[PDB]
Amino acid sequence: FKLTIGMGDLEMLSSTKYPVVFIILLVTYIILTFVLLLNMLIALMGETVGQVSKESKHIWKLQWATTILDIERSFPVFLRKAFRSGEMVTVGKSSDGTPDRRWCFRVDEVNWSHW
Amino acid sequence: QKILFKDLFRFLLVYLLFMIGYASALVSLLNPDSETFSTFLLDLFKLTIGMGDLEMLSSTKYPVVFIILLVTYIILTFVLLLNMLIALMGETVGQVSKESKHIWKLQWATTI
Amino acid sequence: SNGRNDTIPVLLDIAERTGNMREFINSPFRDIYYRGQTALHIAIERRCKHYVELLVAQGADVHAQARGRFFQPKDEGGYFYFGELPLSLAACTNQPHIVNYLTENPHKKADMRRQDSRGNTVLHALVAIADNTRENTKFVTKMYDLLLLKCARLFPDSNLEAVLNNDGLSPLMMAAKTGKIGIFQHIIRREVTDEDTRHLSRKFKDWAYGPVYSSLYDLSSLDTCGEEASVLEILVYNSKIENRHEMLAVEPINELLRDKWRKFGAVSFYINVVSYLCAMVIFTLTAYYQPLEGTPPYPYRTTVDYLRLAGEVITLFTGVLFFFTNIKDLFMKKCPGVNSLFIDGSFQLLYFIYSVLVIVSAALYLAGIEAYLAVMVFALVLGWMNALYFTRGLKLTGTYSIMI
Amino acid sequence: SNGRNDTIPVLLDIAERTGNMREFINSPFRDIYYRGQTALHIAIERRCKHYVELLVAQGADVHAQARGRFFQPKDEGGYFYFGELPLSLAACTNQPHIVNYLTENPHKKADMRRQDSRGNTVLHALVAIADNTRE
Ligand SMILES: Cc1nc(C)c(-c2csc(Nc3ccc(C(=O)N4[C@@H]5CC[C@H]4CN(c4ncc(C(F)(F)F)cn4)C5)cn3)n2)s1
Repeated sequence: FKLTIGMGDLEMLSSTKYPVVFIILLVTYIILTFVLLLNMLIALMGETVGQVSKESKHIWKLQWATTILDIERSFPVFLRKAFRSGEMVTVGKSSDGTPDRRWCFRVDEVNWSHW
Repeated sequence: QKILFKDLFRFLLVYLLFMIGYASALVSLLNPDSETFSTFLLDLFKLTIGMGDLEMLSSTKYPVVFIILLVTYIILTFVLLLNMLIALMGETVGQVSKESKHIWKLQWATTI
Repeated sequence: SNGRNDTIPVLLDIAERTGNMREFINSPFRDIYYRGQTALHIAIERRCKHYVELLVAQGADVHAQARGRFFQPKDEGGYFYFGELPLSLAACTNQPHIVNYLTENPHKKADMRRQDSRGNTVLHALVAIADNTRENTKFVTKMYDLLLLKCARLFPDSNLEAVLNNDGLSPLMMAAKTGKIGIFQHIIRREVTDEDTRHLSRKFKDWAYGPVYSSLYDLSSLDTCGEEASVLEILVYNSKIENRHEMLAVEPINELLRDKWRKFGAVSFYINVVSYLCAMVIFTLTAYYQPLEGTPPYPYRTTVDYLRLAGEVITLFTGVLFFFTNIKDLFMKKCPGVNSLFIDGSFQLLYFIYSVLVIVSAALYLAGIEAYLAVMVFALVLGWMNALYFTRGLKLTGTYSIMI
Repeated sequence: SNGRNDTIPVLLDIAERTGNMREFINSPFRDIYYRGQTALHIAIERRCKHYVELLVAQGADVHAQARGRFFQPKDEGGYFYFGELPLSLAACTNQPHIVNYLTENPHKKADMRRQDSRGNTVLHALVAIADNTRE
């Protein structure tokens, strides 16, 4: 590990015979370490961003929606009832003539095409 | 200028968060006290650069856990640097590659 | 032969002279691979209206359930699941005339509200066979609307959609958690302009003033506040990975989520952030002020000791709260695997590790004198890397944490 | 009903018998949410040329300003801003025939240069309602 960092001792490199193979193998060691770092970097810069383009937006949407839903769930039933989205719009007469009284949700749009 | 102001605030915030957390934990566990806090704080950046001392690394017990934690600190600093690189590279291709001409045009027009 | 086998009427005549006409009409297959299927199912599948008409005339059972191993969902070792019912089979092979004859005949009418062994009604089966392809949805939605309107006209007292199968689902929720956007959007946005049965529509037009049209949707089942298994929770959690992102983009779903945000969702998340940061700085201050000389428990006599004890107990309270929340979360929903761990599962995994670290630190503090500092410091280490959880609020920081 | 309510001529005849016909034509809404809107605005918005003709003939105020909170730009808590004027309203809903009738009629012509409370003329309102969409 010490030689991996870069600070090392030359005396112990050739202290136990076979110096040429030691030097060659240690050089290939550093080359392979650099290649492994590049192996991270290639997928990090290009492919990970390729997933970031769309899948990261989708996972953001899921991550935000699940936090909203968990926050809603931790609240008690009556508190959620107080913080209930949508209006209380009645729709019309039922089969017996009673009003629907259904918790609808109004969204507004602008359309210049159909008249 | 996006590097120097726009994302430098976020990068600095994350870096200072990690640095203060790790340095506070390390100084809290170590024992000899305000001066020692500053000495170990500057020693943290000294080890961050790469030039450090082995004797003070194992100065106060628990050698394995501090070795692992310092390795993780260096790894996370490298990860923050590469996160800066990755955030600059690729994420804003669709933005920069099209908006560079537009912002040139806006700046040139407002200069005129 | 060319859609007509001339020997069938004479064979039935021979049977009725023999005295086993009813015994002969509905002869169910006995092998495990084709159990339940009768001649009526074969006639319906062959798309021969005349033969099914002539077969039901003498008393063919229009409720015989083809529940063999061949008629099972593809995920349960089968080839074709049509709903285990002759009417469901007729509606699941795009034969509106066969459905019209089966539902309206003088001989024997099969009510569309009947449920199979699985509990799936005709609408549930039609949702089950539905695909995301345009051509399949093209007639699946048409048949769904036809069946629902016919059931409403025949039985105005009840609604065919309101029935629950043996799994507690409805056609809308079944389509939501199965991953059928084609019929999910149609069910959500359907509107019945006919005045006789306009009540079974989920999108009305409130008012219009020039080019400003206000259409109001129905959330009677999309948001019920933990009372009727809201479709939103099922879609976010129980839906399949591939179609969830684009099936969460339906017209009244995105608006409902944003309204929940701006209502209680938007600042509840922020409060969480500030409380987490305050508790965390309290944790760090308690960490730094712990004396390094002495075996715990320490003697608490000074005001500094009182503050340290308060910090320790508030840390334990936060840790046990996080542990309880994570345990309830893991108990409510089954443990996910690939394609769902990166959504949140990794993050409450790290928070579970955090709670475990706090608990074991307290356990050592009770008796042990050594290694308390190490485990508590490592808990602090894992703590400030969990601050990346609160990055979804900002557009960029969420990804900044996700790639980390 | 189907674009025609037969009660309008009868109501106008009753009003002119009882002597408040002019008062009856231009009755502005009093609520904060719809202030200023008159029957002429409703007739124009309903796209009924026959009723706007039959309503302005007796002296409908063709310059009544619909300046309620509903007739405000979307940036100021509103749903539809058309210029707060019957001519601007007719021009802002793609009604060339009603604009032609309002600008050229024997009874009472609304000049196109008139400005609302905001000062926006007909062209300003038509710019305001415009979108970047092709249609
Ligand atoms: C990822 C996660 N998993 C879990 C289990 C999470 C979780 C569950 S609960 C929780 N933490 C809580 C709990 C409860 C409260 C709380 O008292 N509130 C909420 C809602 C009403 C009330 C006041 N507030 C608010 N009032 C008006 C507006 C207006 F202006 F818009 F009107 C906006 N906000 C916010 C705050 N925070 N976190 S999160």
